[PDB]
Amino acid sequence: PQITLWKRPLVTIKIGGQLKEALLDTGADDTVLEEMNLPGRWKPKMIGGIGGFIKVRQYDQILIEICGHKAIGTVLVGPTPVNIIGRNLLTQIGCTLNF
Amino acid sequence: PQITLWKRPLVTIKIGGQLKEALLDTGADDTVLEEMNLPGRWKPKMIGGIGGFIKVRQYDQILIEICGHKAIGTVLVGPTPVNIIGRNLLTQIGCTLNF
Ligand SMILES: CC[C@H](C)CN(C[C@@H](O)[C@H](Cc1ccccc1)NC(=O)O[C@H]1CO[C@H]2OCC[C@H]21)S(=O)(=O)c1ccc(CO)cc1
Repeated sequence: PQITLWKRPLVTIKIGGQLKEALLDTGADDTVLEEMNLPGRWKPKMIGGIGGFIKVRQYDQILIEICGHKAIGTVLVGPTPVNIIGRNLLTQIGCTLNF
Repeated sequence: PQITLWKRPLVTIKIGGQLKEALLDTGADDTVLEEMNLPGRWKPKMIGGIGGFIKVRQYDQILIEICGHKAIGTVLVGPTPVNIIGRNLLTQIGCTLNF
């Protein structure tokens, strides 16, 4: 589909057997999701933006479905105020910017 | 143009007569640029990101050209980690997400 930007580009995602709302975010290198108790191993990471850094848990090869489009890649989990779909997964669903 | 997302969507902007590089950021409501001198009046504002809140100077009705497309809108100036073009201007240049 085509998503205009009058409002936040929020879409439904499915990860770890849960449905959530997330931003399609061309400004994020990687995907960051609200705190959730995912199984498996993880590595600590710190990511920075406006206001400073937050601590997140990096999970690899996580399956995510975005608007019925399947993807698999790195997912960072931590105290983010919003679920953020980053370019690492946006490329996998064929998402582009157009103007 | 059509911009794929395997690299950061960085473009050249013109603001205040000066060329800069900025990130097309669909996850940003607002446009936030690194510290710089801009003509005209401004007002102190706050904006929150993934890591907390920062103080910014809000410039309204500023002329800014983004990848050859003209916009006139609000530009916030402050200690953002990178220049980001937010939805307030992405809408003006007719930018959409497509997959
Ligand atoms: C360094 C370039 C951007 C600032 C990066 N951000 C993505 C950005 O889209 C965030 C994503 C975002 C969106 C809402 C709340 C917190 C973060 N939006 C944002 O900060 O926008 C601000 C400016 O407009 C306002 O609208 C939203 C907040 C204001 S981010 O959230 O901080 C970020 C995301 C992912 C990683 C790991 O790669 C690192 C940083």
